[PDB]
Amino acid sequence: NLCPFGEVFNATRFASVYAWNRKRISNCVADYSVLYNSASFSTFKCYGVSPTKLNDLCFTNVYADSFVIRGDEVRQIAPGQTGKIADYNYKLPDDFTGCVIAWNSNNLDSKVGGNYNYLYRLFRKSNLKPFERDISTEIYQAGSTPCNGVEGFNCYFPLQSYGFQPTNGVGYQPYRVVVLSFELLHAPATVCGP
Amino acid sequence: NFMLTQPHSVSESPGKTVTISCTGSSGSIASNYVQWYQQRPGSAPTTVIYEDNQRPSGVPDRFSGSIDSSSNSASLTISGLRTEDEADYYCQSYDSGIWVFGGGTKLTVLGQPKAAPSVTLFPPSSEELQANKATLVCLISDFYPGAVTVAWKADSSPVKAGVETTTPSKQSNNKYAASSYLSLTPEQWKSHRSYSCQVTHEGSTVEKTVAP
Amino acid sequence: QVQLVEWGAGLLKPSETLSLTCAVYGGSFSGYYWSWIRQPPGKGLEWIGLINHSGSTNYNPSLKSRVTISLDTSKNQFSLKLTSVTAADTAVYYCARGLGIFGVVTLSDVWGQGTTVTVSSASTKGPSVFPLAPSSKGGTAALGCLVKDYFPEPVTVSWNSGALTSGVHTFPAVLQSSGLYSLSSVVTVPSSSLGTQTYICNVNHKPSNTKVDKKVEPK
Ligand SMILES: *[C@@H]1O[C@H](CO)[C@@H](O)[C@H](O)[C@H]1NC(C)=O
Repeated sequence: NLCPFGEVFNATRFASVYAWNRKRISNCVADYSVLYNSASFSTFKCYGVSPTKLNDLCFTNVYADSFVIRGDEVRQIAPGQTGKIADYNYKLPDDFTGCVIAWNSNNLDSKVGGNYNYLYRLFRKSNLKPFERDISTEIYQAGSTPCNGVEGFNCYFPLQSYGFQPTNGVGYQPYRVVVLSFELLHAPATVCGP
Repeated sequence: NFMLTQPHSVSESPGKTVTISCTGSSGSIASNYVQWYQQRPGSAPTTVIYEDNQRPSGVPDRFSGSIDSSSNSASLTISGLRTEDEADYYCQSYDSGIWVFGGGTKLTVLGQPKAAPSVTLFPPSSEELQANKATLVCLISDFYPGAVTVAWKADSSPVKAGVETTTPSKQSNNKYAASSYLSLTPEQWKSHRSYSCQVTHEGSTVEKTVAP
Repeated sequence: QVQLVEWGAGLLKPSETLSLTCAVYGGSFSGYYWSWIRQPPGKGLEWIGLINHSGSTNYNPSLKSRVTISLDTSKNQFSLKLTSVTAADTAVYYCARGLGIFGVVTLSDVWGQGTTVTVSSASTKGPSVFPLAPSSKGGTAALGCLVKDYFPEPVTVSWNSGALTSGVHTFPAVLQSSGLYSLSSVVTVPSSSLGTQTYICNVNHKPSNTKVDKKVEPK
């Protein structure tokens, strides 16, 4: 029984970062030889595990989180980082053990005139904890006058829209990010290499 | 389009410590893993460091690697320098899945006193100019360590057109010698008022000039 | 213990096709990526491409248009094809085994010893010798001779039929864009003996059995 990485890499659609999708991988054998995206990753870095050893290491669970941010934000998908994506959208713990993978998807997530389906949280009352998801839509109160659900002066809707035109600078182009987590928590191993 | 640039040469006495920097440009070095190769002359490269700082089985722990994100740099450090360590060192990473190598750094473990190069610049011969050709010849001899860089200047202006330098070769007295040849057209030779050969050895640069 | 060798071709003419084979002894191609790496003489390393057990490839864009890597699980071999060959394709060609994930090779553990491939369209030419004369007579003026455009190597140089041996330094050769070589030999003598003693350089290019003797004088 094979690990379903193909639906993580070859997925037609990707979640927005505030609503980041998590796939759970268990009870399979992992074929790590496949050249996903013709191995055309702008970022490829693990923390804790060695990619060299993964073919003969076993795990209890592999969690696969995926989303879309812009190019100069990928720097934040790493342990101990701060910024809008790390504070308000997707936070990695300082003790992260797993891989961050990212590629430029300007060819997919950019429209003439702009793709506006991808969102990110611009305001939040406090920073996210590691692996927290926040799908709230409450008007954010940026002043002293309370906001009773009305957008306006000092009253902001917390999600904003990435505007992905194919002519943007590369730092403003859409990137697909996959974040693999390798867990080994006092339980039987279900995910191994061949 | 990510560039990895390393120093051309680094040298140190045995038993001391040396480091070989490898700076990235047009991107961030921390986004991909850095591998370090050692290449002893006449053999294939072997890995000494992989994944920024891991040593393959059998590599002494006195090879160590490090990343300095403040300056977009990786660094190979070799401590307790032995003469077996003399080689070219290549750092290697990725640009969107394609391997990117560095220039290579030639590490000389000093086993001889340090000698500065002797450079002699000859102008094109009057005989060669009558065969509708013009070759400037830069002869550098008797230097240790065996590593140099050469830059040609035409009227105080960088020239990389017809320049072709050699790889330093070991002489009979155990010092090194190398050559550089700037191929010109006889008109280009007379059209300027001065051509120069600048040789860089260790950190000192010596220059010699000629005119028609 | 796993071991690699590459072989084939070696002497090529421009436009021809490079073909190399790499044989793997002591393992199989499973869970390893298999690359070709090349190194032009005196220059650095350049990754050509890789191939995995399934047969998928990823190529360097600098060569993609003209390069093919192919697998043969049956003979335990993989191959390189480089078409429309140029002199810039002269290098030492290595096959190497790799380790990693999803096409990113994070450790290349075993390499072959390497095969050289020379691309040239040069025939046996004899040297054309020119004099390198000294300038205005620190007390020791240097005069030499330039040995241009010969093939193949080597060229031996002596000075005054061997008697002159003091400052003689005969340097190594450049390979120019024509595919031919250029040498040089210098002698540093005192400025006083520049009107008194005749200095002659003796060139020998045993391949074409060309011997030249030329005198070098000032001005
Ligand atoms: C999706 O997967 C297939 C193999 O199952 C692969 O050949 C293809 O390149 C992938 N990407 C697509 C269809 O965009």
